[PDB]
Amino acid sequence: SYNYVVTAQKPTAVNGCVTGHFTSAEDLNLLIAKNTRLEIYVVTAEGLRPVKEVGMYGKIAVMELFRPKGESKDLLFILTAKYNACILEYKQSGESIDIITRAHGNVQDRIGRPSETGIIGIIDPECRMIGLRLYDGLFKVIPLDRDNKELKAFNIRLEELHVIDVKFLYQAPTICFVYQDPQGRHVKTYEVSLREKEFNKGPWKQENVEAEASMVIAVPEPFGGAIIIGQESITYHNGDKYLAIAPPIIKQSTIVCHNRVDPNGSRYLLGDMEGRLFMLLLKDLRVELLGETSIAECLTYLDNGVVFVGSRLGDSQLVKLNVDSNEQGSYVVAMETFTNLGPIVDMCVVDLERQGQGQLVTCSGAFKEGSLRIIRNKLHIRTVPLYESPRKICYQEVSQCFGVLSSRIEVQDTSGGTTALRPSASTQALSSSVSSSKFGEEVEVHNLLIIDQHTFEVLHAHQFLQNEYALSLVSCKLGKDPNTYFIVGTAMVYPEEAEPKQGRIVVFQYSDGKLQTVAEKEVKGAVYSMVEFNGKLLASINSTVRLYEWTTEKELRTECNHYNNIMALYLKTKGDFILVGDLMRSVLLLAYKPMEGNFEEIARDFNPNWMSAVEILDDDNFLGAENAFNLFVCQKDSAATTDEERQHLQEVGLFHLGEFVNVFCHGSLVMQTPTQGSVLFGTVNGMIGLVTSLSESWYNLLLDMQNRLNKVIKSVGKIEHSFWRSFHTERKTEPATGFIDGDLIESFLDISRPKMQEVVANTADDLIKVVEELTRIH
Amino acid sequence: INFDTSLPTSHTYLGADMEEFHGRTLHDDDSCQVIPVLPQVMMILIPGQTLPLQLFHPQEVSMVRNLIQKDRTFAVLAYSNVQEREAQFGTTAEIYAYREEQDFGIEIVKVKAIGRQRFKVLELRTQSDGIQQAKVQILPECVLPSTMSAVQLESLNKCQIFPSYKWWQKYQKRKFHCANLTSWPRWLYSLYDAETLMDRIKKQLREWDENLKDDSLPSNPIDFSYRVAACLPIDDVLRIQLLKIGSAIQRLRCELDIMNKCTSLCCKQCQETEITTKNEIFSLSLCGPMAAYVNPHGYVHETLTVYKACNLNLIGRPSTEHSWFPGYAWTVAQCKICASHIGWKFTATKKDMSPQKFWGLTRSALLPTIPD
Amino acid sequence: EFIVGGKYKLVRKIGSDIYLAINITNGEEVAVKLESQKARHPQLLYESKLYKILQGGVGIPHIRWYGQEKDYNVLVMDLLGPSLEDLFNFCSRRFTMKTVLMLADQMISRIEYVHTKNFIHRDIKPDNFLMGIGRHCNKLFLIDFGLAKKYRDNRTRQHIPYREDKNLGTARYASINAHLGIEQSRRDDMESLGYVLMYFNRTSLPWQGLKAATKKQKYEKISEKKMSTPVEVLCKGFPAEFAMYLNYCRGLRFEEAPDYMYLRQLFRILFRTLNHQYDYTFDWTMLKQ
Ligand SMILES: O=C1CC[C@H](N2Cc3cc(Nc4noc5ccccc45)ccc3C2=O)C(=O)N1
Ligand SMILES: [Zn+2]
Repeated sequence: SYNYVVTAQKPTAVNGCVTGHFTSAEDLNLLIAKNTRLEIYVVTAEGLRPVKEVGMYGKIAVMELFRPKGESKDLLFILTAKYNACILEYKQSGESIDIITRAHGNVQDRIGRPSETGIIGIIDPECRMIGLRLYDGLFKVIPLDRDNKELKAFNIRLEELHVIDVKFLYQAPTICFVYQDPQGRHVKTYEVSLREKEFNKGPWKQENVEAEASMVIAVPEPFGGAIIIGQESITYHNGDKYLAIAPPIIKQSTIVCHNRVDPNGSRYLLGDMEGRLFMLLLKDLRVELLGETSIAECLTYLDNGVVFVGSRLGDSQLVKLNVDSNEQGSYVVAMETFTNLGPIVDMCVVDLERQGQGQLVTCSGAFKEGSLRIIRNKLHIRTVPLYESPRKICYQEVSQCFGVLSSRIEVQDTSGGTTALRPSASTQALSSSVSSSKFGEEVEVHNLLIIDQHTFEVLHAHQFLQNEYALSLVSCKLGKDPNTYFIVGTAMVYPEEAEPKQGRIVVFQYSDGKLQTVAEKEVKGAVYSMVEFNGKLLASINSTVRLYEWTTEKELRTECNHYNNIMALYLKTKGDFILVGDLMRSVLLLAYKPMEGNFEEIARDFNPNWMSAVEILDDDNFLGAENAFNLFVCQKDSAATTDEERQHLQEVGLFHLGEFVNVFCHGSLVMQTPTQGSVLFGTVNGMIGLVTSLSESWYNLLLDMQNRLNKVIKSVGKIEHSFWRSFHTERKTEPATGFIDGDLIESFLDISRPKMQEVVANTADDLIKVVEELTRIH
Repeated sequence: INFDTSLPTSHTYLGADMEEFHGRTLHDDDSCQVIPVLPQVMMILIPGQTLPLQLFHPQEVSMVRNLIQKDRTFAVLAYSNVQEREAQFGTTAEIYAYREEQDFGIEIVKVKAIGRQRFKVLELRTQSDGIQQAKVQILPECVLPSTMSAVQLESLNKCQIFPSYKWWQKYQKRKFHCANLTSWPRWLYSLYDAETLMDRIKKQLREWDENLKDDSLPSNPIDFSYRVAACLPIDDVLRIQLLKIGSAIQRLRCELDIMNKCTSLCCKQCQETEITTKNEIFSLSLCGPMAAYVNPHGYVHETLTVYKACNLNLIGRPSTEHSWFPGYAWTVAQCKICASHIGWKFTATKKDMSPQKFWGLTRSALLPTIPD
Repeated sequence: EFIVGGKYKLVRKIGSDIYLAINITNGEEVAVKLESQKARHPQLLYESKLYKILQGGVGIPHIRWYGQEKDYNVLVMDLLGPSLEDLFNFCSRRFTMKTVLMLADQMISRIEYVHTKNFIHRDIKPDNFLMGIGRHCNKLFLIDFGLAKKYRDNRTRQHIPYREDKNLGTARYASINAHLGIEQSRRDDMESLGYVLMYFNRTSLPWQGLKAATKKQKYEKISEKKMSTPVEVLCKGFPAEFAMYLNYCRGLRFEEAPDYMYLRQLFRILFRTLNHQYDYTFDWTMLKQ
């Protein structure tokens, strides 16, 4: 137990961005939220000026600027995922910058169901109140006063239980929103009485709106009212006034972000799930297609035709609009590009160049933002665009290439068939091949790409069967065969069937630029995983764990089966040990009995929580990722005196990571010590972290050092470090065990020398040596 | 079809209306408690289940009396072996209806209990009077948030709120749109979705009962999962396993697996003699196809209703007493090879009734089977 | 309150000692024969032993439980229907020729089955032949094995020795030789069945109303009254086959197996001659129509 987890690459995905006057009443700022990270920029004529980067002990779930009466500059409100709320202020004196906490408190209710449309944080136009929709059926109101430094709040009962989107309107604080019910979807308004502590009748009647309304936009004065955006229509409701428009330009994809260009609300920026960028421009309403950006999580117009595009799925942009200059058309031009490794849905470590220092190659992003990334030690990233989604990646040293499964979307034809939406790596290979087979609706096409390790070109692309879904990829040698192979385990997926009744395990080989199907074995279910097991292939088909032998006939022969209680989503293996998993944390340990030719369950541990990945740390430890962004370690005791203890795995590590892991990976990025082992992981925000083991001595020492550091280090939002790292689900919250926050230990090198002395008060230079040694692990 | 599904759940056959309580008792989750055990009860009581009872021995009558004055709750042990007197799990039963009667001079008490809370047996102790009290640990009920709510793009949170085959395809593509960020597909996240699992189970219940899904069936997965668990004609070693499950997602999932793998129901003593198949199962009671009933002398039978049985020989002639399904008669039915009792045949009494013949099979005499 | 075997509450006495009982687990009705421990004439343990041997042949009732309860020995067994003597009384002491011939067939086979399992019944009388209940309401059961004796060894098939000087039972249907104190064998069951048939054919027998003070005196008239009456006289005015049957049985040697196929054929052919069908419509079935 007693492990050490440390960030190797901070989160790169952008889950929110705002513009305002935060560092000065005169500066124009761009505030970007990357999960636990808050980035502050000054908007210059040239570009963006980095000013201050803070870390928070929480997942920023809200981030909004507001300027109440009497304040010289904007203030920033933040609500973390664990419901820490706060108001922050920018103070600089000469060279010293500090983010001071003006008010803070936790707004969580002891009883409540999380809402379906998510948290929603909104602030009144007159800075009278902050509205939160955290739970279904309630509207929480925090009143904006100077004497509310604790951020106390009261709930108002909300009869409309399925609320989609809500904004404060531009005489009394009025909310306009959209609800869903058997009658349909409607738009309604309420005044909010701080004194009455309830809702009152809103300014204008409930109107019945489009059955796909998903977004509310509060138009400022002089227009006033609200804009409700759906899949087909964009309507404008201001009390009595109506102006509905149903442009065909938007019918192709749903609009998911908006931004007010002009302070009087004249023109708005619209962005859809597919990267299109629109302009919305009260007697008449109209739309204009400006161009193509990354898939936007958030848009923010800066000044002089420049816009910031934050991308959760892809890369973040600064783009220049040319809305004016009416000689040429409206066209988007990319000024700057900012690396976003997320989402990392798979990766591997390869010693490409130095033959001692490992390099990280990931599958990252989704849809047109799909790419590879090669990361090497300030990190260095090289982006191989794929214009489709990569799903698994493995390396094959013998053929000096990478095998990557991927998937692309094609639309059903009038002629009978499907047509791709754009060129993409599987359709622009130099060599292609298709498997032998036996309306406008999206269809998913899965391929095995073959990729040069040096150039990263798509040498070969093999397309799979219709409705075949590629699940598992392996590169390995089998049996007495000197050849190395790419093996893909698949699943047949039809919409009428609910569980996979057919699947394949396909043995390809890459020789002389030619990919050939060596062998194909059809199985009666989904091959969720495969692993090379001591010269045999261990394949999980639904709830079966099967072992295959590679005959001299170049065929896969079944040696044994083992039917489990659980579907074998996760497989891993160390030695003759096997770790079987499923989506619900159900852990299993098996051992192959070579003298009997069968498997023998060693231990298990069933604790229902959604599990995203598992990995074998040592013969005795297993590292996982589980619901609400946590990490855990389970342990085996083969020495125990009772057979009930020896078949039981004890929960020995609990840590609130703050990230959603998708893959664990044994390896290092440094030149190949108080640490033992190295597990690299990648997450949905693109974070890369490092997990390594300690000694009881080194654990206890750092543990004391954490508490001290917590007494000295000033948390933005005054969020406690123990609370943040505490293992979290909606049902239970337990303090973190067995894990050293290496991000907190390493922050010692950044604290002031007087503060360093305070911590070391049992020599501060003796501690700097320890921390610097610990920075040498990534 | 032409007989009131409500008559069997009323348990009118027991007699006049009993005294009913409205209160409820629930020990806080995980709390150690000692609760007494009714000596002759052998059932493995699922929560949310009505257990009829008729108690005759004086030690039993005294024990119910104390309970009707205290928290009203007794412990029903799930036995690995009865003669072993060994149990690892069990369920709390709260008495919610009673009636005392002095018959032929001897005091008699009739009770309707309901299963409340799963527990783990910590210690069993038989006292100097012969009645045994149970050290027990109340096993909590596991509720999980949605699978991908964590990986939800806050901007993409809109997909979540959603508007039959075309509808479930849009439900899967919207509620599980954020599976694009994770390593597993959207359709695998639907293999762990309570509302998707339940809608698959409702498709099997409608095959058994013509009743509309909307009202009869509970919305809550925990209440839904336990209602289904109660009406599965499985064997006790399976039911003890099913009881051990804390997550509805897994309980609903092991329930669908049982309903699809096991299609044959064979005599438990022969293991190989086939009695009926899931195609014949049908609900003639509101509580479902299978309910719990009490015989005049106190024996309690979990009685699954089927239209057709085979390899059964009838013994005797129809009788109309204690007709758990009133308006019907019964003829004791034995297995043709081993002559063990399998259940009863119900034969109508007025020609207008439908079904005119049906069968009632006692769970403890069956064995669920996987063909081939 | 008498519950036998843990499950059988005795509702009432349906014979005397045969008792209706009800199984308290299911509700199945069974028959319970109660015999006192330290009774004068114990047979229940014997019967429980024979029923284990005879288990499996058609018309032989299934045993549920034997054991002790309170002062008694208990035999719990299938509940059957009326006896042939009961059904004779239902029909006002008169069977048609069809009902005799149909009953002749099952009666011959029942006695044959017992003969195969190496025993003679020695109590062949209408009181011990019973119809079943429900699914078995046309099936005839031969019951009451208290008087059943082994006649040959199971493996070597060696017959029991010829004796004289034994005590006869129900004189009415005994054989000629069994009155004469000669030891009984399979032939004497057959000859017995034949008197039972003729007693259906004529409302009475030539030796039925012979009264005398003591039982020894009751038997003596009947035994020599039978010896006085020819088989031709006894069967006169009835089909020749009945006389042929009785001539056959009394024609048997001690050890000699009866030809059951021939005895069943005599009545089966006669049944065919009389243009009858074996439709299990007996006289009593008509009275219930
Ligand atoms: O629908 C059904 C199927 C059948 C099932 N029954 C009915 C029943 C009756 C019974 N009666 C008697 N036992 O002793 C008696 C002495 C005198 C008079 C009556 C009795 C014993 C057991 C059962 C039993 O198991 C049931 O309760 N409901
Ligand atoms: Zn059987």
